[PDB]
Amino acid sequence: MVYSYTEKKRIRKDFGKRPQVLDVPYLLSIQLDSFQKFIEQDPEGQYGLEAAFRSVFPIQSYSGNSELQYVSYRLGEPVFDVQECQIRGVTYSAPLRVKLRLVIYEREAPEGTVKDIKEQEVYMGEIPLMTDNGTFVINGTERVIVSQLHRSPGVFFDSDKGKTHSSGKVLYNARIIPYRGSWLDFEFDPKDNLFVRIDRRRKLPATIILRALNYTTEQILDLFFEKVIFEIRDNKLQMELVPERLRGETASFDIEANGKVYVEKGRRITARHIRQLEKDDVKLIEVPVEYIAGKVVAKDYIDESTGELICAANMELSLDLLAKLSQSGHKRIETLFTNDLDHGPYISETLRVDPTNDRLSALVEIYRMMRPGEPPTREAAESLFENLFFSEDRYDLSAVGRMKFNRSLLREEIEGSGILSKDDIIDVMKKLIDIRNGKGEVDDIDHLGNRRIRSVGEMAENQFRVGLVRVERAVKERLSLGDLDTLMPQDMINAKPISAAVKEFFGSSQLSQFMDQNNPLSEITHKRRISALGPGGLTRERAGFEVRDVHPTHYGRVCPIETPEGPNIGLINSLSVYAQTNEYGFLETPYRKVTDGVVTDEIHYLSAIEEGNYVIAQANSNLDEEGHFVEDLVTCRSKGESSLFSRDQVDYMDVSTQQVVSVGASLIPFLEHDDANRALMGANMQRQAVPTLRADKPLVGTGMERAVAVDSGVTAVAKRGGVVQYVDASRIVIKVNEDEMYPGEAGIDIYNLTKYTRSNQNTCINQMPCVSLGEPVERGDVLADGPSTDLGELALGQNMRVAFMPWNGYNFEDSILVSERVVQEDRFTTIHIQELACVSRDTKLGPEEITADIPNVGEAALSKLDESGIVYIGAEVTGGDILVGKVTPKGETQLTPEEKLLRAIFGEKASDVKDSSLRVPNGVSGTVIDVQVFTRDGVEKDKRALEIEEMQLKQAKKDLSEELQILEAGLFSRIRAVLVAGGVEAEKLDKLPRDRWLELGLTDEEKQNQLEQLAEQYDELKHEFEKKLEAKRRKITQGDDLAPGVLKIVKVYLAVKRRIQPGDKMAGRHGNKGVISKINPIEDMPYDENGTPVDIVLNPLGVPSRMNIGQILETHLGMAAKGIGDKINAMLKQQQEVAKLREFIQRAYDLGADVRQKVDLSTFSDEEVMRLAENLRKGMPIATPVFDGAKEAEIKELLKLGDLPTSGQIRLYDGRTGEQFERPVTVGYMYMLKLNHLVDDKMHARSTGSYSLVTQQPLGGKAQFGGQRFGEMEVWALEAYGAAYTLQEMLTVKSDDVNGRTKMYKNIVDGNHQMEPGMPESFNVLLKEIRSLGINIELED
Amino acid sequence: LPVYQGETTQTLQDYLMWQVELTPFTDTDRAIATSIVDAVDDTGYLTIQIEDIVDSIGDDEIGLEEVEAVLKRIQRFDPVGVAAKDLRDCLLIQLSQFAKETPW
Amino acid sequence: VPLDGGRFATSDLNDLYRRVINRNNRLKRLLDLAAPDIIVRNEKRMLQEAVDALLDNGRRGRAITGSNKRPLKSLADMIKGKQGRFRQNLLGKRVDYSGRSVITVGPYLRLHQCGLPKKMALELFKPFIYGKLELRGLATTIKAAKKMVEREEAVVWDILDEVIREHPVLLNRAPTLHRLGIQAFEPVLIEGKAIQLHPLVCAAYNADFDGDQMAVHVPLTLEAQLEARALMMSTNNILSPANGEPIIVPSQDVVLGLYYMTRDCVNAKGEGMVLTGPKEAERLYRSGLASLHARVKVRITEYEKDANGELVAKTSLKDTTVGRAILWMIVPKGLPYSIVNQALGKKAISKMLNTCYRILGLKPTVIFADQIMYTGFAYAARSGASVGIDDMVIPEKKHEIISEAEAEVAEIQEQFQSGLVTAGERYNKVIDIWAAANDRVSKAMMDNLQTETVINRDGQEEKQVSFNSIYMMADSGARGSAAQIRQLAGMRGLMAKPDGSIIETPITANFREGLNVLQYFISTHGARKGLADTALKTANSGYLTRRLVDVAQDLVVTEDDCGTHEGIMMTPVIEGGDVKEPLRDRVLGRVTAEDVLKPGTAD
Repeated sequence: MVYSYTEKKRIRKDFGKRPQVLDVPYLLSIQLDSFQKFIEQDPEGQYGLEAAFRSVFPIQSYSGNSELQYVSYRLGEPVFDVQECQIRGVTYSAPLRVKLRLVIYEREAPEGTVKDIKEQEVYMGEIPLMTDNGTFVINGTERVIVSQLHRSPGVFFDSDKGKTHSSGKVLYNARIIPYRGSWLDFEFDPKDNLFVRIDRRRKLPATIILRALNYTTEQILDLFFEKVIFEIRDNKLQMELVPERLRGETASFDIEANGKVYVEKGRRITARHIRQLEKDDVKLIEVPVEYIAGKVVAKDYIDESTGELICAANMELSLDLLAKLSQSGHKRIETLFTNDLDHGPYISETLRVDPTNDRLSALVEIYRMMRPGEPPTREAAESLFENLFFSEDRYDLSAVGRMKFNRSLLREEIEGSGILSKDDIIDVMKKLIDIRNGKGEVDDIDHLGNRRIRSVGEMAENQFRVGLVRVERAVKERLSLGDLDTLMPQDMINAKPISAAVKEFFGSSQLSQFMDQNNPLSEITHKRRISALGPGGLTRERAGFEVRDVHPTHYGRVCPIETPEGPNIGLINSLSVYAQTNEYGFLETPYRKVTDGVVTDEIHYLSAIEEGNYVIAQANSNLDEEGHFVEDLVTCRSKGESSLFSRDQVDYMDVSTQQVVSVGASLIPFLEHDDANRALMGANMQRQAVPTLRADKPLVGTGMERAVAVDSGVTAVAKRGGVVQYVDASRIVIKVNEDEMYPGEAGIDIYNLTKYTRSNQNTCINQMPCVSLGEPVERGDVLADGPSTDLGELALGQNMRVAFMPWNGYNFEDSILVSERVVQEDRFTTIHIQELACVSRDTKLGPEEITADIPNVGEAALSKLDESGIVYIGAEVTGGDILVGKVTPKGETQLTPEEKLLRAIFGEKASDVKDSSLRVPNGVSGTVIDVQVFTRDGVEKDKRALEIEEMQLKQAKKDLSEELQILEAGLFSRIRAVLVAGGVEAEKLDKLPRDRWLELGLTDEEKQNQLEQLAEQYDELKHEFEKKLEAKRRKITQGDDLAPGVLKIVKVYLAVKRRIQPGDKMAGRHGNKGVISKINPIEDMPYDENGTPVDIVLNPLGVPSRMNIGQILETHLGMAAKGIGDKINAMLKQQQEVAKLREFIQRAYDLGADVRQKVDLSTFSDEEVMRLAENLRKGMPIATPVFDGAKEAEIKELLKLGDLPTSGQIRLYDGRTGEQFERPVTVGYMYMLKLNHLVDDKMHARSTGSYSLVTQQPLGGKAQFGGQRFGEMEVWALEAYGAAYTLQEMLTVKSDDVNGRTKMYKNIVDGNHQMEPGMPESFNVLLKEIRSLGINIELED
Repeated sequence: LPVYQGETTQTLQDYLMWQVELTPFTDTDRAIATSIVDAVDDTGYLTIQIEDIVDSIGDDEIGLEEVEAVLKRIQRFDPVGVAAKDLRDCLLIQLSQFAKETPW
Repeated sequence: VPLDGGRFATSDLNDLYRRVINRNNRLKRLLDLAAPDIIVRNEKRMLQEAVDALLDNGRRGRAITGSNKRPLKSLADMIKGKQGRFRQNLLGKRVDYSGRSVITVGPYLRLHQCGLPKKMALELFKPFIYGKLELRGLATTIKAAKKMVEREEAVVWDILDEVIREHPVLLNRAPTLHRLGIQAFEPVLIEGKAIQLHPLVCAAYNADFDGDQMAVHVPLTLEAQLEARALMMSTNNILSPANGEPIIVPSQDVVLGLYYMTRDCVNAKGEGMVLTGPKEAERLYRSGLASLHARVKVRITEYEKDANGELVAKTSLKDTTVGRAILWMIVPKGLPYSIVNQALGKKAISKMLNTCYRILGLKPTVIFADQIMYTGFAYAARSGASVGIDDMVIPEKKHEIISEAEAEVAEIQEQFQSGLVTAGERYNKVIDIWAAANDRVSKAMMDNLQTETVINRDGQEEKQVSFNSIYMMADSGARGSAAQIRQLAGMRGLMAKPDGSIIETPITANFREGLNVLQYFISTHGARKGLADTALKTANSGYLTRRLVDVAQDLVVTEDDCGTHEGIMMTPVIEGGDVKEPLRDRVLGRVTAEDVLKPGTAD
């Protein structure tokens, strides 16, 4: 039951095959949940400031027996209204006030608290609220706090093999990226030796860490290597071996297997040999002493008599030393294995490569690298080592980092400490060496299981923590210095650093970005992007290409074509339709479990690590009514290489075709034949819209723009209101229903729309209302309408009819040829508003004053100016006349006989001030729509200014008066009703209020009591109303804070309106562009059989080249819709039967494949049909999925039903000579939209432009009639011309030459036709810079 | 940087010189006009008298009449009432620039 | 460079210099009192350090700034770096008469023209406008001219046009891939907000007239005018000075029409109609004829310059096509009307062009090409040339070819399951099977859209050149090729490469069938790749290029003759199967040494 009342006005034809299950989410969950939690008070300090304060809170004095505690923290409700801040210029920020607890404890008492200041709270700054539309309001502008998506903290088993090796070797590195601290590395060198790296410095010994980590070489080897017993007693030379343990080596000799020699001498190791050897028990079998010589001593043994250091550890056995050991030390000694077939020590080598053998010496080299000098004193190195990684307040990597490493360790738990632990790095090296010898799969970079998109909420939590440390130290310093005080916990309380840091990291950065309000899509997406740029991810856009691939786990994560035209492409990844976020920092995507083939309705949000696990299909499929599968063999994705999967294979089902795309494309029209080249080209032309004069609804889109509007937030949704009262050219008032009414509230909605308001990048963005009156509205319904959309559709555009056919040189490839009609038809006009201002600046030479009394000025210039200088609101602008009329006071004149005679003659001026006035920008003209001004407190001029004050007050006053009247009615009625049944005829209580005869005594008991109570409440309301009135009126003249410089800061705003012109840039959703360059009159537009002067003729010589099969697929549809409207339109023009157009409607909706249920004549009452048609005013709206859209047979079907060429062929008559020509073409009415790069945003010229003060170089680019800078490839080409005179003028005539430009202009006037080069001055500048450097620079003759 | 915007300006007197360059003038005429420009006030009145200018020219051929003729040829070029020379005839030249069609 | 209204902030422009002066003064105060060694040495060390930082901060130490950890740029950091006085300062400066220009497309106004928009004008012409006005005495005063301009008389429009007549300007495109992009051409005043160019130098400026720009160049000196009109003039920029190859040739839909003119399905109305020629315009222009005409006889008076410097006409009675006779009226005298005897294709268009340019002469050939453009610009509409869904018709053999390739794949899989076929053997064989089935289906579709048509005649079967627009496109040769149609017509192809490896499942559908979800997601890797390819490779390309241009900055010829026989030989590269190229171009314009002789001995 599509009640869809606001959509009952106009709906789109659907053909959406697969049925909806879970619709779009709030489409804004992202920039909402995080900041919501950021200012959410939780039971456990687990996120936000709840933990962040819990970090750096308690400061214990320097044994001052003094520690600091706190109770709770508060962030305020507003200072000014959102629009109010928009008006004044203020940052929407709210204070943070935290109760503090400062206790003085008496000495010689164990924490024996003696005195407390557990009563002094600190407002630690004014914090900013994330907006209802998730925006910023700081210092004014509209901004987007773009997040980052970056590498997660944990164990990264780096490869770094191949080309960087430059040695024909595959390397095996080990990368750990902590969230805080430097990095600890266990690198590996070309010498089969590991290398220690930290913070990108010179190599450190691999063994350096372990010995510095109180690990003996004996302990290091006993852990690192496994030692055979090798018990050779009485010179047996026999060792205990397991063929399972070590195998795979050919038996050289002396190979006897518990008596019988199973392995012949010189016999290769066989699996049968190993199996037979394992079959029988093997004791210590005699082995050649040659096996001893290579054997490296495991343990360090000393002689039984002498504790000699003979047979040092990590040393291969020597037969002479073997005899010495077997005679002196013992008979059994630990030896080494290092099965080079399957293992490799790589550790004894670096242990031998280890220069420091003691923990002190090892810890000393660490500082020697860290501090090149300043040798420690055996405490400084120790302290640096312990606080470096064994510290909790210095590295504290991450708890998700803890989970990350623990999973990377397959640790059953995942919650660890951010601090370092020995078993960690030990197993870390174990794994690195293992994979080097081969034990598991190395990690993957561009794959998705390893990254996160770093939000905003914890970013601010972090910035706050960063500040919190910065002041905690000075807190300790003051607690140490002059601690003999019981003062408030405000002694060092300076929140100025806190505010500064929070703002800067937010405000002046690249982390956020000034939000633009181009078309609804600009915000529909620029709140929805993921990129690594910033502090994180890819520190440069350079230095990375591999992750810029199409990543395999990444599908329903980033958008499919959404990446810029240039250097930040491939990496600016656009969140998806099914976007969620992981438990940690990542993002999942909901997924219907294909349970036993049956598709569970349950959607499971799925991300990369999980994504490669179960069995996952594609949706472009039928499913049975039982949920059974259409085909038994279904192509399905299992691990990034999809393939046919059994009906018992696929484990899940996704949501819907929206799985693959975000919306940032999904508002792409019918790409089922669009080229990918066309695809990304098209979307990155899709957002370029700005509104036009009239909104006209797209005829064939995708179907979601209504929903986009539902979050696009530019109109008024109707929260909790029942009946619309007052709608006016800037007001909408609606009175709520009682069932939904919460008592004690007025129960009516007054919503205001901003007309004529420049937007974020200075558009026309006007929310304009919907209904007229006497209308019922449901909850959340849109009634306003911000720009470039109509009656509920995010349409950057509107249907203009067009035809595809080459013609007469206007259609080479890429011209868009529309005829004169739209120029008359206004279809897509422009309206844009840039801002303006003025300043006062009470000076040392004197305050400049806004009086329009510019000396030596013309009245007409002053004529538009009023007494303030504030020109009367509403005038046109053309040229550069002065808008704000200020004058700069100067120093006074002496007796000054010349000036004395002057002031005697004219007087009143004495040149005391100079015309110091503000004017309209050059070449930029128009008329105003509204204005602004900022008077700092301390001046009360208010010249034309009090007018705005008063008008504002009038608005607000009428506003408050409304509720006043309404509740007053409620009460007066309650009274006259109380006077009812008292014999009191309403003739009297109507005759006057009279306090209802001041309780005449009708019951005189409770009526007396009730009357007393009622008069009481009445006066109570009177006072409350007046009180709110007074507070508001105070806010009216409340006054703004200007900088110390300018006394008052008046801000101006105007308008400029544009139509498409010769030279224009329109485009269509099939991504084809056009330079609009020849608008013919109405005649030459090609004439049909009915002659209808068709509108837009394009080149057709490309439909293949970039795959414009979709453009014509539309065009067929577009002609069809114009026709469908034509039929219904004639039907109404006849004023035919109601059920007539009704059957027309039901039939038109009824043809084709089965998608979704819409039906009239049972729901819409007849006028709902009557209007439903009356709106059906040029074509039935129609919507298709991109990847479940309509089939072509449907198009062929539709084209007959309204008598149209299903072929689309139809003749025409030529526009100039009119012979019907061959090629019965196809035409359509495919919507167009306009991008920024305006024709009026282009052209510029100047013949005498500003040669600089510095280098007498050009002013710049049209900046003050500035100009271009020539091109070097071109100039070399010019050398190819040998255009010597051209070069001569280009560097002498066309350089900085004052002495040359002057003579040149003189001759150019004089018709002399010569140029005087002289000598370049930039030459002189460089020659100085040489003489500035250590160079005598001169030129001989 | 060391230069930032680095844009020069007219400062009026050089704007007067810009017109003088396009105006036809002789070497002595250019010297007298330039000297007249040298001692020029912000208000646009002549700082030194015609006699002081004649002394500054230091040419016996340069006389008060030649100085006056040079000043007058440059008196109303840009703007009207430049080099006012004890302003009084300056407002006179300004009104003279206006047409006599204006009443009173 | 003052910032706030208050403080100048020559940071390190003097902050280094000022710190230097300050420490210098402090020293002049201190060591003159027999300075303590620790203090004096530390101070002098700081002095050397700071002076170095002012000259080279980056070598040792650091010269970081207030609130900015970034160091200070020393005196030569105003000499070294990308943005120095050694920034693009061998002539890379901001200029005077140009800027950021939008473009239009010149249906009219042949190459001897250039469409200059009037809006940008006269802010150019202003110095010249004033010069003209004073020469005309239209304002005896410069301020009079300044206001009369601020008045904007239309007599100014007249004066500007009169100047705009005999004064061309120069035009250019930016990322100057050549000396070929920039044009000097006959500027003309026009009304709007874009400048129009003839469909000619569309190659020269080398962009494509969508959201883009061109440039305005004011040849101030008369020598500049003469040179550009003689050098920067595109009136000669035909042959690729490198390739020798005529860059200038209509290759857009003007060709499509040129083809549509000379064709014949089987035999059009009165195909036996025959004439002498001047009235063919009357007949086909009146009725009774189509460009679809066959066997129309025509008395043709071809001329050959067989006489030395003299052309002799020669009248034949050749049978030709309707548009053939037409464009025969277009051509000048020399070419055999056998030049008109063609199916008249793109390469042929170029070819006739070449034959002429070798044959006649420069103004002649240019005028010929120009009117060629003119005639095409007429015909394409006189064609128009619809497009539509059905011109995509898939040959039916696709379904069976798919079934067969699937059978082959299933056989390979079952063999691998039996263990007889190795998985890699299965892969290579399956790749072969898929490639073969792809070739088969490709042939099937191509036949479906090759020159394949049944038409009415006496025999009732005249399989002729068909009439689908796309196949005609691949044929005559304007925009696309067979590969384009096939992907839109045959399956998507293998295209199986996430990065380099061959994905087993091939993308099997055409633009006719749409695609699949996994299909599109597959299609994205190579697309973003290729875009990024143009992206990053432009970089190394330009780097090498500048490397070269520097490496060739001084190259010139200063001598005419060397008087030397030394050299290397020019011989064919009969390389691989044969000669990749004949040894014809490599010495086409050659001057062999004294070593040239006939194959005969002493010959």
